[PDB]
Amino acid sequence: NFVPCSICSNNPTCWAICKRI
Amino acid sequence: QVQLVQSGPEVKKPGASVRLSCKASGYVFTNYGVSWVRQAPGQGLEWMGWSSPYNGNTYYAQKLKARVTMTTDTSTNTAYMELRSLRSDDTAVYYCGRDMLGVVQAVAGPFDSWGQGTLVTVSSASGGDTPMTQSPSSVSASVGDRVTISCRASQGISNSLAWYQQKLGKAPQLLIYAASSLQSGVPSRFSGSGSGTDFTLTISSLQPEDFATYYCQQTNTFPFTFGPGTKVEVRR
Repeated sequence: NFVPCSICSNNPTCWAICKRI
Repeated sequence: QVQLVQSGPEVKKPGASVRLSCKASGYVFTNYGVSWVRQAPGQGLEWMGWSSPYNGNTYYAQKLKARVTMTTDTSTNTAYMELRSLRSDDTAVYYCGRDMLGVVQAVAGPFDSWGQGTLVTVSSASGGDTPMTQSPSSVSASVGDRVTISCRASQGISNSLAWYQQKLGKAPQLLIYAASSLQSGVPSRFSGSGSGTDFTLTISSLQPEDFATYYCQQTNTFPFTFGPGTKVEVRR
């Protein structure tokens, strides 16, 4: 599984590691 | 040695677009974020957004999201920022910066290296979820004095607080990150304290090179936001 960028909100760590779709 | 070189100055009429470039050298480009901050003449610093050379992800400040695009080219180590639908209030020096090394690859954060800035002038046609404050806005001091500047975050930011020095006509320089960690190469007379909402920068014994404007910056959540600046002036 992976972290989708659609849920990253305002979190910079999430935005650095998420996958875009 | 880390270098960011930005493209030359631009003069544009309102409604036009501009594309700026920032060439990186002296480091592994894909291990660090590249971000953009602008400064209107005589005003403070405004964070525009972040880009990852590692995976192409971006985040733009909501104020600008509709009109801005940031990209990176890892074959040429070059970052790009396009700003569209220009208006008069877009006149500013635009800086690229290297987000410092973080817990995950190329994460946004304080800038440990700055480009030299690109002036974009928009020709005349007439004539921020966590706001930050600083006190005092101006203070005068003598060489040898202790100078203490306050920063306040409108919401708790834990220790995600950086301090910068900006001398007249130059890009800012990072002094303190994580509230109290002294950046490499910065003299020990600079020290930072605080956590939560109230922070301080103190200079134990002011030196002639220390007259400058000082900015705080929260990096707890996007959009990153700067305090309005404190000018430390020579006593009249």
